[PDB]
Amino acid sequence: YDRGVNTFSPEGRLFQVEYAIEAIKLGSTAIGIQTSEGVCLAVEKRITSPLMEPSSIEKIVEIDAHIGCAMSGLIADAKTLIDKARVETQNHWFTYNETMTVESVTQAVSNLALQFGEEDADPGAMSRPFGVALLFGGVDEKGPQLFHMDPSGTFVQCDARAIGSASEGAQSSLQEVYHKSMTLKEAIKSSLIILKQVMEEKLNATNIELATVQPGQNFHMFTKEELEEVIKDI
Amino acid sequence: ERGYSFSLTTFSPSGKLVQIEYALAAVAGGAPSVGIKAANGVVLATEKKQKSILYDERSVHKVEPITKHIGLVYSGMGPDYRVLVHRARKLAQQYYLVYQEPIPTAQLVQRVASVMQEYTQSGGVRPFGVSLLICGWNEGRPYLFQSDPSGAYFAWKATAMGKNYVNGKTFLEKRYNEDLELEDAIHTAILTLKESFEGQMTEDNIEVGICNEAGFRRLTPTEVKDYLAAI
Amino acid sequence: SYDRAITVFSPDGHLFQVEYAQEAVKKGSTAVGVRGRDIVVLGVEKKSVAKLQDERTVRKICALDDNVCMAFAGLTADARIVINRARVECQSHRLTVEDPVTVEYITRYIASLKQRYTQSNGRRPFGISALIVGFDFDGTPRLYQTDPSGTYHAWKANAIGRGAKSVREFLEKNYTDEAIETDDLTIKLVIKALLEVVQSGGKNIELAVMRRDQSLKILNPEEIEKYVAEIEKEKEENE
Amino acid sequence: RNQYDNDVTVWSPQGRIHQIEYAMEAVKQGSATVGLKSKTHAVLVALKRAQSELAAHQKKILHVDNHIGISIAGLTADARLLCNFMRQECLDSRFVFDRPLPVSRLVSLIGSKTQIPTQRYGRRPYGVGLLIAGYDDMGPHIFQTCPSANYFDCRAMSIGARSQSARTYLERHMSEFMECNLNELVKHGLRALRETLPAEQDLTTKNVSIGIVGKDLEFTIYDDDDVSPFLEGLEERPQ
Amino acid sequence: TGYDLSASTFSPDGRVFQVEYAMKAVENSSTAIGIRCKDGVVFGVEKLVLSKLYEEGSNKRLFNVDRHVGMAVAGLLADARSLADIAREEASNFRSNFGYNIPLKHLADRVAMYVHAYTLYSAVRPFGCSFMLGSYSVNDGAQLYMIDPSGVSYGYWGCAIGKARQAAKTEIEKLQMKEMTCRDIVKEVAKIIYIVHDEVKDKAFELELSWVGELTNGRHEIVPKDIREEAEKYAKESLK
Amino acid sequence: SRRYDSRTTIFSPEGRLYQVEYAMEAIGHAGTCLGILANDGVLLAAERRNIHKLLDEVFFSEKIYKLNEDMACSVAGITSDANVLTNELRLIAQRYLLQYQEPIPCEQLVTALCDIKQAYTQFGGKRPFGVSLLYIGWDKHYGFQLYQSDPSGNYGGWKATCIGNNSAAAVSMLKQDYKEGEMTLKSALALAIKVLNKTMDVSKLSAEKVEIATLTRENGKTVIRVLKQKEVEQLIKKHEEEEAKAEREKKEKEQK
Amino acid sequence: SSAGFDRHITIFSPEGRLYQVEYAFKAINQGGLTSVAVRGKDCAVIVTQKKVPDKLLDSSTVTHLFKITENIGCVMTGMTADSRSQVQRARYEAANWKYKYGYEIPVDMLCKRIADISQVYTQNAEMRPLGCCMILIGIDEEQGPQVYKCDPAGYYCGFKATAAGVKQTESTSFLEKKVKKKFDWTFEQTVETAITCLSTVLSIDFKPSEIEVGVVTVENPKFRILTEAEIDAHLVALAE
Amino acid sequence: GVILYGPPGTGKTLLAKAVANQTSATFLRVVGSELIQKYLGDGPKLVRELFRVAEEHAPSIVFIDEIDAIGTKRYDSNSGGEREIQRTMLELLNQLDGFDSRGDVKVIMATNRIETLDPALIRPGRIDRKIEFPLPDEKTKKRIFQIHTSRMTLADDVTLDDLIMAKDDLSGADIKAICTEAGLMALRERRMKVTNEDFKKSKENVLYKKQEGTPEGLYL
Ligand SMILES: Nc1ncnc2c1ncn2[C@@H]1O[C@H](COP(=O)(O)OP(=O)(O)O)[C@@H](O)[C@H]1O
Repeated sequence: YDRGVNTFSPEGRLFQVEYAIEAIKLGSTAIGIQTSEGVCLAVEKRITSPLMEPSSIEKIVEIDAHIGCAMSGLIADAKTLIDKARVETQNHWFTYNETMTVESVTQAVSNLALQFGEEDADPGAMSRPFGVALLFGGVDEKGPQLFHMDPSGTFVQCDARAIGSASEGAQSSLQEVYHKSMTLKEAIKSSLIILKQVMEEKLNATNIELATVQPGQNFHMFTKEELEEVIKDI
Repeated sequence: ERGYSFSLTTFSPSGKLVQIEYALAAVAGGAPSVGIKAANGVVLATEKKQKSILYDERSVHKVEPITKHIGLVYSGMGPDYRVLVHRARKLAQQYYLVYQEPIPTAQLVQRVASVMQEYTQSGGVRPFGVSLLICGWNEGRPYLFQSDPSGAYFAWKATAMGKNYVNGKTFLEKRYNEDLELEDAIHTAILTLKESFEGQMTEDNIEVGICNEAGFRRLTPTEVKDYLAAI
Repeated sequence: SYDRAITVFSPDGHLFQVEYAQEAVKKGSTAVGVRGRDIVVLGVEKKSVAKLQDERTVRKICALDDNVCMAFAGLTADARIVINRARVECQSHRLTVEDPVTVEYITRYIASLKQRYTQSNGRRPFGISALIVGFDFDGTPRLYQTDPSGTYHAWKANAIGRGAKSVREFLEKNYTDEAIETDDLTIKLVIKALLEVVQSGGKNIELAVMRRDQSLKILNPEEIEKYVAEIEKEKEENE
Repeated sequence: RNQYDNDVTVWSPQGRIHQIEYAMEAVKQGSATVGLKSKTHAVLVALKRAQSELAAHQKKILHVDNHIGISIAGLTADARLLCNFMRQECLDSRFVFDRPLPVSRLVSLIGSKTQIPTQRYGRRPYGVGLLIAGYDDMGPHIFQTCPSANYFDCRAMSIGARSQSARTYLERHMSEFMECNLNELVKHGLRALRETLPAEQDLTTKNVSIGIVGKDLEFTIYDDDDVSPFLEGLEERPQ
Repeated sequence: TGYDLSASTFSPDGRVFQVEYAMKAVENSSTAIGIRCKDGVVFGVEKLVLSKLYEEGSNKRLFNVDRHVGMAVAGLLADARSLADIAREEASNFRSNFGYNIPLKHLADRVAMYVHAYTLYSAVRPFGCSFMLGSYSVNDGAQLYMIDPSGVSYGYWGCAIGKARQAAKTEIEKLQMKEMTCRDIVKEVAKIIYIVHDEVKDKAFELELSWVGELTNGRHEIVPKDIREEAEKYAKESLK
Repeated sequence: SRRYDSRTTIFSPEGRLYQVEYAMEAIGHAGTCLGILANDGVLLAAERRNIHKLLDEVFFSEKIYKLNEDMACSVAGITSDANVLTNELRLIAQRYLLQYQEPIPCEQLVTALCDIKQAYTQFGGKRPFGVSLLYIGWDKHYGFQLYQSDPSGNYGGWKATCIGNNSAAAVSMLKQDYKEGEMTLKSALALAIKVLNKTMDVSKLSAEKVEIATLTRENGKTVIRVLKQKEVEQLIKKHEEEEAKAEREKKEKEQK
Repeated sequence: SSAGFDRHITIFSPEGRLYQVEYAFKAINQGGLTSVAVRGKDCAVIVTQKKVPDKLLDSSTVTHLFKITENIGCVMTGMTADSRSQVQRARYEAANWKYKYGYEIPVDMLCKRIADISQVYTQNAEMRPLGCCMILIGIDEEQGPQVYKCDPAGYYCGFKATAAGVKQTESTSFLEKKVKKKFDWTFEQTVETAITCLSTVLSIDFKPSEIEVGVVTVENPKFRILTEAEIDAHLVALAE
Repeated sequence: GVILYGPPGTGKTLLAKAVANQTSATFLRVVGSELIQKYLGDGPKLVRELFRVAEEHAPSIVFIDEIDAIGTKRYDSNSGGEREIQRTMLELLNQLDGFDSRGDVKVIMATNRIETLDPALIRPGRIDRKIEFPLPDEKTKKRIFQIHTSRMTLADDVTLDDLIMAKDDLSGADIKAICTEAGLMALRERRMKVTNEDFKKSKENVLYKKQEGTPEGLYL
């Protein structure tokens, strides 16, 4: 009835990491699109009440000045991963006088993604896997790269991935409208077109937040009142 | 090693510790004992019944001293008795090292009670299964205390423990009273041990340790031999 | 040491022990809180006076610093520990960078502490859901709500405890601009929101305000009875 | 009601540990890799797989040292942990003795490493399986590791899902492996690997990777750019 | 039911079922035979392949603890390697902190206590290995010991460990090992291995032998490959 | 291993703690104690659970434990498990006196011991401390204080309390028969005797099953006194006459 | 009459008994051997039969007559591995006492240390209670010969003549009638009684190659193991 | 199927007795406490015979009061009668809708709890009308007090509005418990009809009967 945190299934996969995979679609959706001139991100805030201030809920958290992130799942669990990724980027800059590649910081944040233990030592080591999937986007040295991380620690490169509750619907709607030769405004318009029918509420300039990382502009722009330029076109 | 570190003595839904009552039932199926504090010293008596004549009676002992004026007897399990005897001896030696005075019996009783309590509460270990009876003549007045496996302690003028102890308690309440002397306390302790003993009662069967103002003395077989006659 | 997993993922996906600990919050006393443009007003309910018990040792509103106030729900035993840890962290921040503690920073600290208590092994999750109200040293005041999961959110009007849904539905359409235009109207709105529970008036409400840039002042029940009296007098005309 | 198969400490009445067999079921769910050798070369060819239509293919071959190159099938975090152990051991060997590490004592080290978690309490077996190619002083070697920590000194073998066709091909084309050059050996490796695939699609130069070590050749990994010289000159699938 | 889960749980009959299940896992392996003589100790292990899964010398079951100590294992593998490194560590520690070579009785006793230290607690599981320990010295003669996973070590003039053990000890009992030398007892060991092995069910058998003795002047080494090892031809001559 | 664990940390399916309540039920019987204050002087009244005739009584101590120059504590529940708590709070008080060189206030000592009691229910996997005790004391800031405590670490100030046996009727009679700020230390003793006559089922209780300890204040001394059996007898008698006095109102009125 | 985990871990039953030591006693008589110790006026003797069911097994390493110290001897019953672990622990504690306190450790203090070690095994609930027995013999100045028997439950006691193993009840029933008439208990009388106890309990009339006799005495305190010649002499002197 | 759930004492079965007077066909009441048997086999036989009698008679209605006592969960599967209850409910699950569903038989089920129920019962096809029973705070409590005090006297000094004014946590079983006991003081003292203090001490004692010893000094 009750088994340990490290237990293999009779069919052989696992018995706790697949439950963390099952907790992914209880969160909000997040779409990241990589294009040859920049990496665009978008997310759903999923407001509940008008009394809640909408600017408090953040999903797009920057790690380095050239690297973004996007969440799906339990935000409090992913805060530790984002803080650790910030620590690794600053340590690698301090010890090597150059910026991290986004693959290296994804590897550094995925090394400790599967480290739960009961027999293990330390001052309270993780007892359960983190229940988040993270999207990273950046322009390190080969240009625009987008990466996806899942609770099993597997990281892969994706051209245009969507995670969350309606991940399969947004993926199947992302299959047809995509090509390698497109631009950033077309990418933002297509991602907003996909996010139109996914959400159960009505879209405005306060229910979503988007962020674009380019080789030219250092951080990511498009806060409020800049979203209204592309919302009224949709 | 393993290192359990989880406490397996938990509260019942009725609001009690079941393991403490089970240990007390283990005590109640033990060897009988009696302890009488009467106006000059304390007398402790018990029963050593061997299963065969091939045993050596003088090898093991049950009235085990602790200091020059503190004695101890028990009712319960034998293996769980030498451990707390050794712990009480070491603790009394630590007290004598610190304060340079023979240890008063009351403080010994509280510290062995605290040892029993932390064995009940701590992780991975079972509670003790032995009720103690600690005697001693400190600062003039004799003292007789009893500590149960719950880790508490009481104070008795005259008490009994082990198998068939409620009728021994009624015997001590009826036959004895507030003021006796030492010798007739030995007599009535021998009688209340004889109320549940076998057909014979020699020095090889019963073992009596007395205390007084001249120090704790475990009785020789000769003294118990002439005491057991016509008594 | 008791290294053993307590918080374990359920087969159907959601975490179990955190949503076990939400019911402790939901079985506690109610506490509401609003902010305005000059004053903030937070008020607990169900004081449960017993006529022979001291009222100063049963308090639910505390001062983490001169500009931060907090009202919890649920069981108070974990709440006192979280209060003391927050005070230690606030004073340690003041021994660092000399500015006083921002209200958002202490909510982030409390949420991170609660998360690290839920994540690690051999530790029961906390059973409180705090309400952190205060005005920082740059202007606009704000209030936040935490959770045993550790998800803080900034609000403008919130309520916790046994009956939080009714007060939230009452505040769904009451927070107008003229209700927060003055100071006495905010306290009247707090009293009208707490009147949806308790339903005695002037004896189960322990509302406290922060005036402006000033330390907290727990309201004497005489002026609380005056506020309840004028709130009752303003609700007489219906035709 | 099942019993005996929830931890590595408990044996079975039949006398086996079912968790180790479950780790074998885990390691046979990865993609098929083939490793083989000649008298002067050691080549492992691995088949990448696609998790989605537009997502990139996960790489399999990754270099450990100047002469040891490992493949992978199974998990990924434990793969990175074991690969970090190989890297650290090779660095310590080149730092202390200033010589290349032989592959046999390296896999003995990894067997002694992986046998520790399958004897204690609460430690899972490592759910990975490695194909290790290396050119030490006496011949090239291709080795295979199992989650039971039974390493086998194989000569030409395949691992992963649907590897029995590759094993039968390597059995029926075994003897002419040492007398041939590298170019024919690589084509033999791809002919062994293509039997894993169903007879509809082929090796489309974006789901395959080839790693070669040799006597004077550095351990090189080719994926999607230098693969195309090896795909040309291949016969079509007999169907 | 429930007494067979942990090692620190006694059965109603007084048994410990975990070491019994360890012995059940032990007897599923292949046969390993060791014969003591007047001048040395010969080992013999019937290695099993499946199709290849091996080269010549792969999945070796003849280990080497020290210069004079030989070790032949039979049971669940990768615990044999752990016990081999354990016995190597005891031999190296004895050489470092006592000067001379480790006697076989002391080493077998030490490894037997290390095996017995695992069938006491509930955290660890008992081993699934039952090896042999043979050596030859001038001042101590030739010795052979056998250790079971329960942790019992006995001396033996000849023993067999594995699946076909009860069908192999009788063939050891046929010969008189107190008088023969090494050069005929190697072919007797090969004949015993060829008799005790069934070819209908496996058909993928291969011998490996060993040597301690005065022929290998007090050192452990494998019989010289293509030179000798024609005892397989002799056993094929003794097919009936 | 793991199946042998008793699981003394997890909540229950209704969401309320499931092990502390059994300790509170254990406190709910086996003992009776109360405390009263409304002016100078604060009293503690306790009931002897064991009144066997072979007890020496020369131990000069009871459930009433002295711990400081200006405090007292009375325990309830498991007697074995209260020595640890009393020694711990005595150590806390002496550590405060070593540090700040002033006697410890009541609030800090009660909160420190309540944090220590809460630490076992928060984590550690051990059984909770099955003791609920009651403090009386004097302070510079607030004068005479009475404090209750629970095994869960909850605490609170009080003026008339309840810690022992069946006493909801005692709580009701403490509500009904209490005065505010007029309790000199001669009517509070009579109130305690009147309450303890009704909580215990033994009618016409003697000075063997009742213990009264008062904390008063001299000119800078804070005298903690345990009342001897010579005065407790006539203190009981002064209430024993009051029942016969109160029954005379229904005797001289029914005459027509 | 259990309480869920009454069978498995060392805890108290509702009847007051703790069951793990009672299930561990069956490990003493599971082994199938019987050992008798007899103390006389100036000697103490140990008799134990040994079983050698196979001719290839070495007959010089079967013996349970272990030597603790040069004047302190012991014998075992039960599981052999726990017996050897207790042997090594007793040797270590005797050497530690001889290093610490300057003089030779008495037999009763060694038995007390062994019993105190075994008590922690039944105190905690994480170790197997180590089901093997203990019989120690020695000589102590101004006390004569001493014989002691420890227990897996940690109960040690002195004895005059006692046996452990499988046939304890019948051997003690015969031995009580033998000791009840206190006759001249010399050396030949003690070895004759110790041999005839097993001879009358088992009724086998054993050959001298299957009986091990250990001796300690006041004429020389050194522990001696009797070889087959003196066993031959005593057995032909026993037969009238 | 109609299922009625709520807090323990609200309207549960009561309402079920009130609907069994306006009905036209016959009404069969069974209790879940009766639906255990010490003999292994009479469990599912009694359930089968219950529905066979009800089907052949008329368009009857079967009311299984306290059905949550048996069909709560199946995850235990430990030997004894605690798994026999799982076996005696599986026949009820099969006979409700498992093959050729019976015409003109209407079932109605009363529970105390929701979450500890088998989800194969919870699915549609067997019960559809999930009915919630909340506790009325003051409005119908006037009418409950109007009904319960209708067939008795009432004086001018006793009025029931202030007794429930500050309290919003009662139930309809307790109100009848108040009104039956408030008439019991007047009969036992041989006093007048109703006094106001009759209602005052009835509220305090019924509170003692409803909330006596719950260990909540720590508010969760
Ligand atoms: N609204 C009401 N009107 C009249 N009586 C009521 C009302 N609500 C509850 N009661 C009384 O409460 C009792 C409990 O009803 P019910 O909840 O069906 O029983 P149970 O609590 O045993 O399941 C009934 O006897 C009924 O008389």
